[PDB]
Amino acid sequence: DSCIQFTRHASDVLLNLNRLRSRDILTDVVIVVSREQFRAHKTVLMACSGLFYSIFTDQLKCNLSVINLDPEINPEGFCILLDFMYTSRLNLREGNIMAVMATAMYLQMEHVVDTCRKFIKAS
Amino acid sequence: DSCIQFTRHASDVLLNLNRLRSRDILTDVVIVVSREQFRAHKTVLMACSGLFYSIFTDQLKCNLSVINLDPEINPEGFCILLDFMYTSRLNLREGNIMAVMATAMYLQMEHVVDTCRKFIKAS
Amino acid sequence: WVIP
Amino acid sequence: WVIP
Ligand SMILES: CN(C)c1ncc(Cl)c(Nc2ccc3c(c2)CC(=O)N3)n1
Ligand SMILES: CN(C)c1ncc(Cl)c(Nc2ccc3c(c2)CC(=O)N3)n1
Ligand SMILES: [Cl-]
Ligand SMILES: [Cl-]
Repeated sequence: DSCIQFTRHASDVLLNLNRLRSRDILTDVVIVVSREQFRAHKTVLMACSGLFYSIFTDQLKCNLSVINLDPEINPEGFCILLDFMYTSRLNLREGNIMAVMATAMYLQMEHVVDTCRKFIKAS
Repeated sequence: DSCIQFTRHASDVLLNLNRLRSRDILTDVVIVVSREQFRAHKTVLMACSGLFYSIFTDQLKCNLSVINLDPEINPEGFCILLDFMYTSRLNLREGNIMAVMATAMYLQMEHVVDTCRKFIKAS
Repeated sequence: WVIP
Repeated sequence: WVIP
């Protein structure tokens, strides 16, 4: 086409979606990870994760307001990944990299799994 | 912080949100523009437009499944702007620039208004 | 704005 | 991935 493009548009959209999350505006699901609860937007979860994409395209699960993750999933690893979904920023540290990689493999977040594998290979 | 960043994350999120829109997945509102109807995600509309941000943060309007725009709003101008919201791409042409600028001013999409003003000033 |  |  003959379209023009605004370079910062996608980043600005994601920044506003994170502002909505932080104020708990139009969040439509709570993700339960052991004792911890995380409010989010189903569409953002689907856009970032192969697992949530499969869950919320399912004709029955699409209507659930509560999703319980596998008890092996670490709440901190999930929190770091949820922050990444809404910001593009990953808080990857020596003390959390194993939990982050395991959570990203379960959530099917291919690019996060790839950087975790590379950072582990380096050490 | 000590975060790493995935450059393409925001663009990939927006691309997936547009894929959900195209398949009518988890759309939660219909925007009525004269006779024309447009399905969308309230969160994406809010993230892109000062007008939708004001509408869906209102305690009563946040629950509406149908929003009717002012009858002066042109459906084609709206369609071009809705496509921009989900892609960062603006189909700006000599034949639509006046309708696009008027719709962007009404929707409070400051960056679109700015490029329309510049393209009009050039001609 | 750019030419994509 | 980059250092932001
Ligand atoms: C694959 N597809 C057509 C599609 N459409 C819409 C959405 Cl929201 C979506 N999201 C999704 C699916 C798989 C994966 C991801 C997002 C991230 C990932 O690593 N794998 N995937
Ligand atoms: C201003 N603010 C705190 C905020 N938080 C969340 C959202 Cl979704 C939001 N969106 C919004 C508001 C005003 C404008 C836009 C989006 C685009 C614009 O030109 N003006 N604005
Ligand atoms: Cl990823
Ligand atoms: Cl804009």
